[PDB]
Formats: sequence, C-alpha cells, structure tokens
Amino acid sequence: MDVAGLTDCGLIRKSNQDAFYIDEKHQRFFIVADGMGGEEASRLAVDHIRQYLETHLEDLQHDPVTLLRQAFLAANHAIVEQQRQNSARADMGTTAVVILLDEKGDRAWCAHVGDSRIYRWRKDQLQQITSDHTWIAQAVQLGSLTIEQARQHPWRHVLSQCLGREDLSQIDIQPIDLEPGDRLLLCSAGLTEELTDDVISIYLSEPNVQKAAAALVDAAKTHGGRDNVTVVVISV
Ligand SMILES: [Ca+2]
Ligand SMILES: [Ca+2]
Ligand SMILES: [Mg+2]
Ligand SMILES: [Mg+2]
Repeated sequence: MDVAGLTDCGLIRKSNQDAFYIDEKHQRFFIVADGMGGEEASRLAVDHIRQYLETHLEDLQHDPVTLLRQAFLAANHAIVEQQRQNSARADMGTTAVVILLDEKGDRAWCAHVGDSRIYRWRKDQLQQITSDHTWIAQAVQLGSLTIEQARQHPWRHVLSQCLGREDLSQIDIQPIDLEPGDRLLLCSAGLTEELTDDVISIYLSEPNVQKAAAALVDAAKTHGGRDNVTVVVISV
C-alpha cells in the first residue's frame, strides 16, 4: 500500500492547530486531529493515540474496538489532565479521526470524535464513512434539516463531541472492508469546508498518493484556504 500525509496552515489562520501521524514503519494506523489551547490538545491526541496503539497493538489487535476505545480514552485523559494543570487552556479540545488496518490490510477500523472525516474512494466514487459529531449533522440525521441548508448553516461546525472532555461519551467505531485500488482519506474540516465531495473525489483519482495529497491541499487553498487543512491519503 501507499500512503501520504500533509498539513497546511492555509491562507488565513495565523497558526496551525491540526496535527497528524502516519505509521510509516508498519503502516498499521493513521491519525488526524483538529484542535481548538488547541495546538496542545491536537498534539496530545495524536501522540497519545499513537503511543497507545504502538504499545497495545500486539496484545489487542484481536479486539480492535476495545483497543481503539482505550487509545481514545487515554488521549482524552491526557488532555483533561492538562486542563486541570492549566487554567489558561482549561477548555482546550480536539477532534480525532483514526484508521487502524487489520494485519491482512484489507479491513480498516474507522474511529472518530468530532467533525474530521474518513472517506473511502473507489472507481471514481466517494463515500463519507464517518458521521460528523456536530449539532447540525445530528439534526440532518434525526430530524428536520436538509444537507442543503446544513451545509449552509452558520453553526455548521460547532462540535457535539471532542477529545478533552471529562464527559466524553461517544467514540464512533466501525469496520470497512477494502478492495485493491480503494483509497482512504482522513481529513480535517479545513479540507471539506473548501472542497465539495465531487472535487475531493477527482483529486483522489490521481494514481500517485503523494501527488493526490498535495493536490488536495493546494486545491483547498486555491478555493480560499480559510482554515488549517490536513489530509492523509492511503492507496489500498
Ligand atoms: Ca482548528
Ligand atoms: Ca475545525
Ligand atoms: Mg477482495
Ligand atoms: Mg471557498
């Protein structure tokens, strides 16, 4: 498999509070986080999830749901501890999206908290796997609010879940089976606020994943680059 990752401050923001990690050694897991002390929070999330998976993958890869829940909870606690040991950054928080591949490499466990996304691409069609933890997306799902005005709503990106909360309740985890030639995309909402799914799907069709990742970021900036933007692209 091939993988590429890229983060960019974008054209407007003063600093980049997104972070990411790719397991380049063994290609087992991939992480993107979007902070909001947001830089501390996203860095804690990425580091703690990485270290937890590195440590427990061997023992727990047979129970990926428990492994992922425990990794996310470790990150959550680390952020909450720093909130307590820090009045200034008392409300710091971050999203996270994680893919953990099984040993064989043709199943991706997708885990997330927040409005960063995982997508799967296949033969020029793109599917969003994760459902945003936003008050707005919850409306579209269970009630009155179309994707039409939801994508236009001003509270579009207010989070209903984030890492860094004592009362973290929801960690969404689901498996997806993979076929050769599939692409997986982990991204912060800096990408999807600028690029429609149709546009994203085109850049993902670029055979070279390093080129696809760079093109996605460049495209997000050419479209306005209003926020930090991070992508990880995996070719199966
Ligand atoms: Ca942010
Ligand atoms: Ca954001
Ligand atoms: Mg097959
Ligand atoms: Mg724009």
